[PDB]
Amino acid sequence: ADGGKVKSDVYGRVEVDLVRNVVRVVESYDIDARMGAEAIQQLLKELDLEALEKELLEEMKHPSRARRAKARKRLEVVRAFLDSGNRPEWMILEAVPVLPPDLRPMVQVDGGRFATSDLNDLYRRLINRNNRLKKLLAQGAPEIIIRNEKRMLQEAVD
Amino acid sequence: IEIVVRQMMKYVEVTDPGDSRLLEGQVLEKWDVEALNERLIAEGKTPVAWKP
Amino acid sequence: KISTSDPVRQYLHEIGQVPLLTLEEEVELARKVEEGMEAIKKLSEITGLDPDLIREVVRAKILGSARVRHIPGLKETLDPKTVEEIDQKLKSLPKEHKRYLHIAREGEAARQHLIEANLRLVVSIAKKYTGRGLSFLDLIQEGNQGLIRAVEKFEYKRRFKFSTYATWWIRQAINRAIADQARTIRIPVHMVETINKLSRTARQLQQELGREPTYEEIAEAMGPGWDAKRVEETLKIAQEPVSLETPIGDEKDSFYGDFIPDEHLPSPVDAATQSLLSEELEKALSKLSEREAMVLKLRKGLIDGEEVGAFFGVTRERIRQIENKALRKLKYHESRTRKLRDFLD
Amino acid sequence: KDYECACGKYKRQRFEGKVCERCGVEVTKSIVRRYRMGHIELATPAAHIWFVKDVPSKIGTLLDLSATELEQVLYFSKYIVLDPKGAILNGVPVEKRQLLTDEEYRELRYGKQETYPLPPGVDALVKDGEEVVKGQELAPGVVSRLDGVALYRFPRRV
Amino acid sequence: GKAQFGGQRFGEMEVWALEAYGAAHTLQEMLTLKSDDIEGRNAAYEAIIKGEDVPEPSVPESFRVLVKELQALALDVQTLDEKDNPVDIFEGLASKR
Ligand SMILES: [Zn+2]
Repeated sequence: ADGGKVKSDVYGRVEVDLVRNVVRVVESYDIDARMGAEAIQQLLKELDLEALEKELLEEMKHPSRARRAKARKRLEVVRAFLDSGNRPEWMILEAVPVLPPDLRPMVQVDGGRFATSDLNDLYRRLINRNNRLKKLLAQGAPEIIIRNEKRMLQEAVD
Repeated sequence: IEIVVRQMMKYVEVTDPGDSRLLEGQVLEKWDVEALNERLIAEGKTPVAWKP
Repeated sequence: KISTSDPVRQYLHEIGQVPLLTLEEEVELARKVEEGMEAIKKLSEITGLDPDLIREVVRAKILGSARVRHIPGLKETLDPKTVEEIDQKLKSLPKEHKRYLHIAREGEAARQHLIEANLRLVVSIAKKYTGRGLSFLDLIQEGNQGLIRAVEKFEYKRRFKFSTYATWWIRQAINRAIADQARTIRIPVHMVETINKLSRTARQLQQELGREPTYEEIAEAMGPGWDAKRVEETLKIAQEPVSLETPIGDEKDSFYGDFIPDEHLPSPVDAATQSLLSEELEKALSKLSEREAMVLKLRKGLIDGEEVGAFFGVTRERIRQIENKALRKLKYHESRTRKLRDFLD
Repeated sequence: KDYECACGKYKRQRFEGKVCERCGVEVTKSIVRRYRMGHIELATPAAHIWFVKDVPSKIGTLLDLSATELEQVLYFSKYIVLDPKGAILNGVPVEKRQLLTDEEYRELRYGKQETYPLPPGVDALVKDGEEVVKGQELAPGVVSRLDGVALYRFPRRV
Repeated sequence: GKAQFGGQRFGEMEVWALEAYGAAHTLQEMLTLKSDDIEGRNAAYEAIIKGEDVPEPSVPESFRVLVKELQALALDVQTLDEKDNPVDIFEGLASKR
């Protein structure tokens, strides 16, 4: 692969000059570095509950009265999903529900006067961002911006 | 006033576990039931020591 | 902790670390951007692959793996197989042609180091277009949507500077977003450039008369086809939806919305009328010769109300025939048994 | 509107539980329009704030991260969370579930050092390196004598 | 508004009084028919006129609004039965297409 993503013995990137057969190769392999809920999603989809539980059962009943108080407070929550609950992937969002229309009406008032729950405005916000997202990624992709937008988005989502 | 007060004492802390971990504090009778099905119906008594 | 600064900072962090030479390096990257498309355009030839393909696949080989191709736009193309496969053919191209693969790649890479060196070039510009109705960020975001759109188009051969060239497109992109996202009820660009005039003319008239212009002063002032009904009509629209939820009366708890009634839903007395109407018309439906009744019945009744293509087979004169007669017989057998008289409506 | 269609392709109870082709509209009066919901397929995910800003940060507990200060760092920003594999070292090896910063992350992936010593005048430095550049390895801190002690403070090649 | 008189607000304390009383139904009356049940009052009005015991209360919108309101937040609120099996409040109108 040239002037970019290239998997060698244990070196990362690879630049290329055709003047002299000079093929520089910086050395940092695929260092999975991410952020945003993208990072946390993976992590949430890989936590083997049963493990973590038996991890703290042993982490609880043995160490001193210190790090075992943290493990208890950290187990009840795990036991929560673990019991008849529903696994912890769900805490993330890749599909934001949308409140019905008539609950957040769009009314007509005194002449041009129109009424509408603020909610509609927060949604639009969210939509336009999420939409600028993809459309941004598509058209090439300078990093700073992709996050800036993902950041802004992250705000809108809440 | 008793009716109400009794509600003020309808919770007890845990010490000796079996199903769920110790320091929890739950309804008083939600233990007169369990402790009731861990010593008589299904033996192998799991004495759940609680705290008013 | 509060956004804005981070980005304004994150920019300056790679900006303050990666500024670009006023000419040279910009002219350098440029040549490497144009020689990029040009290159790809030849790849497509020598490969019968659509430019859209090369452009993407080359981008991933640089920007991001199979990760960024999955979540963004679904698995239409094989995140694994399809991409490497294409690259396989590119690398398999003889020296004479592979030449361009490296150029393409070296091309898109340059684009990368040309879009960032100006992210602040945008910010500055955005600094102006502000309070119109978009967060400072968005205003900057939509400005970058313009920065790139300005790279795809710059011709370095035409000696005039880049920075400038970017200005134009950037403002272009910011405005659109402004005209298009600014309000809750979409209004056209047309009836936008027009509202501003009116907002403006409203002031020129505030200037001399003193009396807040009647829809006449404003109309005369504006222009040609401007009546009095027009301006009055232009404004109700130039208004802003009032929050369905806002303090009403002796404002405390009583929330606005609860003062607005309903209409779709029939209130009990009406829900009871459809009851009586239905059954009574339906009882007075049977005392008829279905041969024509059930045609007008369902007509207004079932589908929609056209006398011509009205009946199945028989011609028209037999429509009105039993129609006008059945209808009437139907009108007088009810005059007797007065059921509908006191209009259920 | 009531049983009526979007464009009036249908208009009665008879055609109750059935749909239209041209516009598409099952139907029973407006009432449904308030009970129905819809979504917004997001580009990159974002988590339910409720779960992130509640004392027991459910995603900060179940995940042993700064229960409220680590997320705040990765979430609404660009401060990486080393996902799986992370070959190369930063003094130590891979940091399984630890974090890094823009300065280090960028000092890692895109290799290590990228300096930009650009010379003064036109006939100066153009004779201190040109000869010791193209394929000529240059040690750290090598001196570039002509104008201003140009000092390349990082390894390998030029 | 202009003609019809506005309803009376059934205060919490008013709720307790009734709650305190064995006035079981009477309280559900106020929570649905006389206010929050669209299907109800409707069914209710007519029921009378003809001459029958009112139609057992549907559900209050106040609740239905909570589910969708709550649902706007990635939190799912689904009611249940004897066995932990679904039960549909928004009567079928939420079964996609
Ligand atoms: Zn239609």
